[PDB]
Amino acid sequence: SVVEYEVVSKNLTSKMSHELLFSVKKRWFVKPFRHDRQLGKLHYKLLPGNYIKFGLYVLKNQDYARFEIAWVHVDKDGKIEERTVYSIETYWHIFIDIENDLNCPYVLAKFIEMRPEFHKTAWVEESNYSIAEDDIQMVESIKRYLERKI
Ligand SMILES: [Cl-]
Ligand SMILES: [Cl-]
Ligand SMILES: [Cl-]
Ligand SMILES: [Hg+2]
Ligand SMILES: [Hg+2]
Ligand code: NI
Ligand code: NI
Ligand code: NI
Repeated sequence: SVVEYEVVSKNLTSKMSHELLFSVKKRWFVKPFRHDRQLGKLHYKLLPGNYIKFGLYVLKNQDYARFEIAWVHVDKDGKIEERTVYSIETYWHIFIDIENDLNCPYVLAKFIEMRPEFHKTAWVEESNYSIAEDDIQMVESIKRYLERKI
Protein backbone atom coordinates (compact mmCIF):
# COMPACT_ATOMS: atom_id res chain seq x y z
CA SER A 1 0.00 0.00 0.00
CA VAL A 2 3.05 2.30 -0.26
CA VAL A 3 5.68 3.08 -2.92
CA GLU A 4 9.36 3.89 -2.29
CA TYR A 5 10.69 7.20 -3.62
CA GLU A 6 13.99 9.03 -3.22
CA VAL A 7 15.08 12.69 -3.52
CA VAL A 8 18.35 14.54 -3.14
CA SER A 9 19.23 16.46 0.05
CA LYS A 10 22.78 17.64 0.40
CA ASN A 11 24.73 20.72 1.32
CA LEU A 12 28.41 20.72 0.38
CA THR A 13 31.16 23.32 0.32
CA SER A 14 30.43 24.55 -3.22
CA LYS A 15 26.90 23.35 -3.97
CA MET A 16 23.56 22.47 -2.46
CA SER A 17 20.72 20.36 -3.80
CA HIS A 18 17.59 20.62 -1.67
CA GLU A 19 14.47 18.67 -2.67
CA LEU A 20 11.35 18.00 -0.59
CA LEU A 21 8.03 16.36 -1.27
CA PHE A 22 4.74 18.06 -0.44
CA SER A 23 1.45 16.13 -0.18
CA VAL A 24 -1.28 17.54 -2.42
CA LYS A 25 -3.94 15.84 -0.29
CA LYS A 26 -2.58 16.94 3.10
CA ARG A 27 -1.29 20.35 1.95
CA TRP A 28 1.96 20.10 3.85
CA PHE A 29 5.39 18.48 3.56
CA VAL A 30 5.57 14.70 3.57
CA LYS A 31 7.56 13.14 6.38
CA PRO A 32 10.50 11.08 5.07
CA PHE A 33 10.92 7.61 6.50
CA ARG A 34 14.73 7.68 6.31
CA HIS A 35 17.49 10.13 5.55
CA ASP A 36 20.95 9.31 4.36
CA ARG A 37 23.49 11.97 5.35
CA GLN A 38 26.34 9.96 3.76
CA LEU A 39 24.88 9.86 0.26
CA GLY A 40 22.74 12.96 0.76
CA LYS A 41 19.32 11.43 0.16
CA LEU A 42 15.84 11.47 1.66
CA HIS A 43 13.69 8.37 1.35
CA TYR A 44 9.89 8.31 1.32
CA LYS A 45 7.18 5.67 1.38
CA LEU A 46 4.28 7.16 -0.56
CA LEU A 47 0.58 6.33 -0.73
CA PRO A 48 -0.70 6.36 -4.31
CA GLY A 49 -1.73 9.89 -5.27
CA ASN A 50 -0.33 13.28 -6.18
CA TYR A 51 2.72 15.05 -4.76
CA ILE A 52 4.62 18.20 -5.45
CA LYS A 53 8.38 18.22 -5.39
CA PHE A 54 10.13 21.50 -4.53
CA GLY A 55 13.75 21.65 -5.68
CA LEU A 56 16.47 24.21 -4.95
CA TYR A 57 19.84 23.82 -6.75
CA VAL A 58 22.61 26.17 -5.71
CA LEU A 59 26.14 26.80 -6.91
CA LYS A 60 27.49 28.90 -4.08
CA ASN A 61 30.64 30.17 -5.83
CA GLN A 62 28.57 31.33 -8.82
CA ASP A 63 25.96 32.90 -6.56
CA TYR A 64 23.46 30.86 -8.63
CA ALA A 65 20.15 29.39 -7.47
CA ARG A 66 17.61 27.47 -9.58
CA PHE A 67 14.19 26.76 -8.06
CA GLU A 68 11.87 24.12 -9.55
CA ILE A 69 8.38 22.78 -8.86
CA ALA A 70 7.49 19.34 -10.17
CA TRP A 71 4.28 17.31 -10.08
CA VAL A 72 4.80 13.71 -8.98
CA HIS A 73 2.16 11.13 -9.73
CA VAL A 74 2.24 7.84 -7.83
CA ASP A 75 0.13 4.90 -9.03
CA LYS A 76 -1.13 1.72 -7.34
CA ASP A 77 1.14 -0.45 -9.47
CA GLY A 78 4.20 1.45 -8.22
CA LYS A 79 4.50 3.52 -11.39
CA ILE A 80 5.88 7.01 -10.76
CA GLU A 81 5.61 9.86 -13.26
CA GLU A 82 7.14 13.34 -12.81
CA ARG A 83 6.55 16.63 -14.64
CA THR A 84 8.27 19.98 -14.10
CA VAL A 85 5.62 22.74 -13.90
CA TYR A 86 7.82 25.71 -12.98
CA SER A 87 11.51 26.62 -13.02
CA ILE A 88 13.34 29.92 -12.43
CA GLU A 89 17.00 30.99 -12.13
CA THR A 90 18.21 33.83 -9.88
CA TYR A 91 20.96 34.76 -7.44
CA TRP A 92 21.46 32.65 -4.34
CA HIS A 93 21.77 35.85 -2.26
CA ILE A 94 18.25 36.78 -3.32
CA PHE A 95 16.65 33.39 -2.88
CA ILE A 96 18.19 32.85 0.53
CA ASP A 97 16.78 36.20 1.71
CA ILE A 98 13.17 35.20 0.95
CA GLU A 99 13.38 33.48 4.34
CA ASN A 100 13.27 36.89 6.06
CA ASP A 101 10.45 38.42 4.07
CA LEU A 102 7.51 39.51 6.26
CA ASN A 103 4.97 38.78 3.50
CA CYS A 104 5.62 35.96 1.03
CA PRO A 105 4.17 32.48 0.46
CA TYR A 106 4.55 30.51 3.70
CA VAL A 107 5.24 27.17 2.02
CA LEU A 108 8.14 28.73 0.11
CA ALA A 109 9.67 30.41 3.19
CA LYS A 110 9.29 27.12 5.09
CA PHE A 111 10.86 25.15 2.24
CA ILE A 112 13.89 27.46 2.17
CA GLU A 113 14.19 27.41 5.97
CA MET A 114 14.31 23.57 5.86
CA ARG A 115 17.34 23.46 3.54
CA PRO A 116 19.97 20.92 4.66
CA GLU A 117 22.63 22.13 7.10
CA PHE A 118 26.22 21.53 5.97
CA HIS A 119 26.90 17.81 5.45
CA LYS A 120 23.42 16.91 6.73
CA THR A 121 19.99 16.34 5.17
CA ALA A 122 16.84 18.43 5.50
CA TRP A 123 14.36 16.84 7.91
CA VAL A 124 10.63 17.46 8.34
CA GLU A 125 8.73 17.13 11.60
CA GLU A 126 5.58 15.23 12.40
CA SER A 127 2.55 17.38 11.64
CA ASN A 128 -1.20 17.54 11.05
CA TYR A 129 -0.90 21.10 9.82
CA SER A 130 -2.18 22.08 6.34
CA ILE A 131 -1.88 25.42 4.52
CA ALA A 132 -5.11 27.09 3.39
CA GLU A 133 -4.42 27.14 -0.36
CA ASP A 134 -5.08 24.24 -2.72
CA ASP A 135 -2.20 23.11 -4.94
CA ILE A 136 -3.11 25.41 -7.82
CA GLN A 137 -3.47 28.62 -5.75
CA MET A 138 -0.33 27.60 -3.88
CA VAL A 139 1.79 27.26 -7.00
CA GLU A 140 0.34 30.41 -8.51
CA SER A 141 1.13 32.39 -5.34
CA ILE A 142 4.72 31.16 -5.48
CA LYS A 143 5.11 32.12 -9.15
CA ARG A 144 3.58 35.56 -8.63
CA TYR A 145 5.81 36.27 -5.65
CA LEU A 146 9.00 35.14 -7.39
CA GLU A 147 8.16 37.10 -10.58
CA ARG A 148 8.10 40.24 -8.44
CA LYS A 149 11.12 39.38 -6.32
CA ILE A 150 13.07 38.50 -9.46
CL1 LIG B 1 32.69 18.92 0.55
CL1 LIG C 1 33.53 27.45 -8.94
CL1 LIG D 1 0.49 13.59 -14.03
HG1 LIG E 1 -0.78 13.61 -11.26
HG1 LIG F 1 6.92 35.01 4.23
NI1 NI G 1 20.62 11.03 10.72
NI1 NI H 1 -2.18 7.29 -12.91
NI1 NI I 1 0.42 29.34 -13.79
